[PDB]
Parts: sequence; C-alpha cells; structure tokens
Amino acid sequence: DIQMTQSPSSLSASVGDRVTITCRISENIYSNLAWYQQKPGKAPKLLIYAAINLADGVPSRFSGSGSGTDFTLTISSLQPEDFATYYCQHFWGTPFTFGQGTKLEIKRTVAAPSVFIFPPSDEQLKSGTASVVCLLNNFYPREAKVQWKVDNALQSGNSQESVTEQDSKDSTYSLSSTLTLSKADYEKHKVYACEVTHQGLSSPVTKSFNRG
Amino acid sequence: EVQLVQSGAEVKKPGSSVKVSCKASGYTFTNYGINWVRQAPGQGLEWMGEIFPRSDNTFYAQKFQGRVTITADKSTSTAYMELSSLRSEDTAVYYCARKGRDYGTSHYFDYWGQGTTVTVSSASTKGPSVFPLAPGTAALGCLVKDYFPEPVTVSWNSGALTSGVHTFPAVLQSSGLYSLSSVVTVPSSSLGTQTYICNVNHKPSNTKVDKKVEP
Amino acid sequence: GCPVNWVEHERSCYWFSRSGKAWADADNYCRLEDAHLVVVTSWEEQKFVQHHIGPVNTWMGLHDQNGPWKWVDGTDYETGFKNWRPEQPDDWYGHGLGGGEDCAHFTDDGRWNDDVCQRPYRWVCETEL
Ligand SMILES: [Ca+2]
Ligand SMILES: [Ca+2]
Ligand SMILES: [Ca+2]
Repeated sequence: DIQMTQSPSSLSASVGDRVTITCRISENIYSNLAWYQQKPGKAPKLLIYAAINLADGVPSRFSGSGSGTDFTLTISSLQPEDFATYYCQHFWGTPFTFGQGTKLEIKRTVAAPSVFIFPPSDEQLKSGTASVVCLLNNFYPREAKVQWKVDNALQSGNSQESVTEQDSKDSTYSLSSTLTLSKADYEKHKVYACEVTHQGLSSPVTKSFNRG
Repeated sequence: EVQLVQSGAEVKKPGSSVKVSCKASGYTFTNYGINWVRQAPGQGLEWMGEIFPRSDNTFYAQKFQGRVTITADKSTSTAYMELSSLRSEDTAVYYCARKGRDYGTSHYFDYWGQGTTVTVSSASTKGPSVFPLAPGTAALGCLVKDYFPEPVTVSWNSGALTSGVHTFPAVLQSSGLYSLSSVVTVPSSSLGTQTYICNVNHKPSNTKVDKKVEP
Repeated sequence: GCPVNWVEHERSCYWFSRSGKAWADADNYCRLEDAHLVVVTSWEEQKFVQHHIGPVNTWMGLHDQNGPWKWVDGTDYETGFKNWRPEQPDDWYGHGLGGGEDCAHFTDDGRWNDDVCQRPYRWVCETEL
C-alpha cells in the first residue's frame, strides 16, 4: 500500500491563523489526492479534490496545492468551526489509503490542572473491587503525566486514562485516571497518591489519601 | 439531494459476521462506486473496498480479502458490506461513501453515510453500577462502572447542574465492560446546602440510576 | 445500457475525455471508472474510436512498460490487430522530454504512435458489458 505521511499529527492554532498541513506520498500520484475534514462523531467531509480544487460549498479559506508526492492543505484564516481532524487520501489504484490525520486544536494560555483524588466508595468495596480515581480538571496544554503510587510504590499497568475534548468555553482539557486494584490489595496498603506532571505546575503535584 | 443512509449500530460476538447496509438516494446508483471505510476508536480512516453497482465488480483491501464481501442491490439502490470472522480489532465505525468524479480529472468521496458503529465483544448487555466519587472548590462525581454496550448518558441534578460538569469518554476494561466517570466542581460551601445527584441512563439495558453523592 | 456520457459499440462502453492526462494518470482514471484504457482489437473498433476522437492525439491502453508491447487488459499484442503509423513504434529519444516512448496513442489520422508517457493527451476509457 502507498504510504501517506501527514504532518504534523497535531497542531495548536488560534482563530485567524494560517494553518498548513502537508501530505507526502511514497509514489507519484499526479493530482489524484483529496483532503477531508472530520469532526468527532461525524463522517468525513470532502474539502479539496484533484489536489487543488475546492469542493462544492466549502469555504474558499481552504486551498490545496501540490502534485506528485508532496501536497499541502492550507486554511488561510482559521475559523472557530475549523478545529477538527484533517486527512489526505490518494485515489491512485488500489488500495486507497489515508494519511494518519492532523488534529487541529485551539491554542490558549497554559492552565495548570486542579487535581482531585477519590478513594473507592464503600459501595464498590462491597463488590470486591477498588477503583481509585484521579481527576485533572481544566488544564492546558493536553500533555500531562499521571503517576499512581501505593505506599510510594510506583504503579504501572493497572490504570486507565480518559481525556475530554477541548472545552467549548475555556478550551481546556480534563483527564480522569482510574487505578484498579482488587479489594484485597486495596486493604493491604494505606497511602494512595496520584502524582501529576504538567507544564502549568512548577513541580509535580501529589494528591493522596490514607485508607480511612 | 444525495444521501447515503446506513443501518444501525451492531453488537457482534467474535467469530460472527456483520452486514451493514448503505441506502443511496438522489442520484443514479449504478453510475458511481460505493466504498466502505472504517475507523477504529481514536484511529484514522481505513479503506476496505469498493463495489461498482453497474457491473458488480468489487475491489477489496488485501488485509480483508476472504473476509469482506461487498454487494449491491440495484433494485433498492442499496450496497452492503459483510465482514466475517469478526475480531476485537474490527470494532469500528463503518462508513459507506460514494466515489464521485469531476469528468476527466479525479475522483473523491463526496457523499458519506452517517456511519455504523460495530462493536465486537463477547460481553452481553449489562447495566452499570454507579458509585459515588465523594468530595474553595470541591470536586465530586460518579463512577459508572461495568456496563455494555456504549453509551451511557450522565446528567447532574436532573440537568439543572451543567457548568463545570465533565463526563469522560468511557474506557474498555479487560473484562469487556466499559467504565466512565462524570465529575463536577462545585463550591465547597455548597456541600451542606445542595444535594448532588448524578442521573445515569443506560438505554441498552433500561438502567436508570439516580445516585446521591455526598461528602 | 452504457452510463450517461458513455458511448456503446459492439458490447463495449466507451468514454472519450475532453481533457489531457499523462498516460499513467489516464490509466488510473479509467481504472477508477471501473474501466480500462481502450483496447483496440479490430478495424471496426478502430474506426469507431477514430470517429469519436477526431484528429486528436489520444492515449490507448497499449504500452511497452512490462517489456513487450502489452494491452492493459491482457489481450495478446503480437497476435492482435495493429495499426501503427509507418515506422512506428520507434522508441524515439530525440523529443528532449527524457527517456524513450513507451505509450501508444492514436494520431490525428488514427494510426498509432508510441510517444512519451508524460504527454497530457486525451484518452478513451472502455468497459465491457
Ligand atoms: Ca476493445
Ligand atoms: Ca518504448
Ligand atoms: Ca514514436
């Protein structure tokens, strides 16, 4: 399969900025290249076809250029509705392949997370499972490291993370990390902590509780 | 107006087959190829294959050959994608797309179906257990654990509490069941003057939980 | 039978471009139309194509990129119909475009010439009913 190398994979920008996304192809595809926009929960929408032609109804701030093996999607003046993921796709032979996607997100000032830790409820413990939840509230940028410690022992492999999409009002992210232990293991330890590393924190922030 | 309308979400056991339909309207069905493109959660787009309804000629991506079948019914302007021997990695949103064309220049996917979610899981329908996440600013929440399939909806105080609510994307646990949390930050001084209730609705199981979250 | 803007002739449907493409690009376009660059196997088909292209250089599905001259649908070249211009094919290198000539086109009198594949000639797609 033809290799489609889209760059960058993620871009932060402000309304009014120029945005350029590149798509490099492993072989000459002439102008047989399309660009799509995709928003969460929606089908992709065609923006540009034949490398440089604006699809019907698409705003003229979108433009494509290039041919052969190097293509560029340009958004001349980023609009609030343009934050989305963008894909290139070749129409050369078979199989059709897509670039890996470029996610365009909203730039804002750094915001440190507010960190909260929640012990497992007594209700859940009755069922023999313990979930410890660490919340990182309204932070920016998205990059953030959560580390679980159980009696200062670094945990790995027993936590799952989930991040919200950028908030429509304040453009921040929030993150939930759940540490899962058996009830037995939860009761063999006392101190549960989540350590948060983020650009908005001068040093890692630890929130913890003592079982009890 | 061209429209492609797909069949509804499907939950499938591993090893089974799924058939997704794509009803086309507003154009001459036999004049354009119908393509199938899938998107695993959080991942990019993957082309699966194409059928030309006029000729019934099909083209499949090699990785699905012997496993995907695309058919077309000219009499109802409907195309079908059947994926057999389903595995967990086939969990995805499946799209159909019309391969349009500007004469003598290039092709493109101009009209897309709305997507069909296919979840491949050995889990069966199960309502969540809802556990409290207990609290100048206080955070509280609800852990909505061990349910299947997606989705659950969470509101707070019957929709009156919206500001500062964060309902997180579900995660898939090793059990095959989903889990998610919904949180809201509120003034610490409100904890003794206002009850906080997370309203959890899991329609697939007819499970409604109104869980009081107190300090 | 044939789709709108295609032309029926002897159990094939044909599409005549009004724009130009390099041979590979035209070949790709016909493939994505569930078709192939036209393969000409008789005088009757040759004359039909001639009537529709007029006196215009037009790619066909004939090339020697695999080694021997080959039709794009696998029809055997050596045992098949041929209508080359006199002293074609010649794999001319004097055109300055780089390389030889590996793609056949109808010339303005219908007879065939091998030319440089990158030239943006018109083309004909063909699909068989
Ligand atoms: Ca023929
Ligand atoms: Ca040659
Ligand atoms: Ca020549």
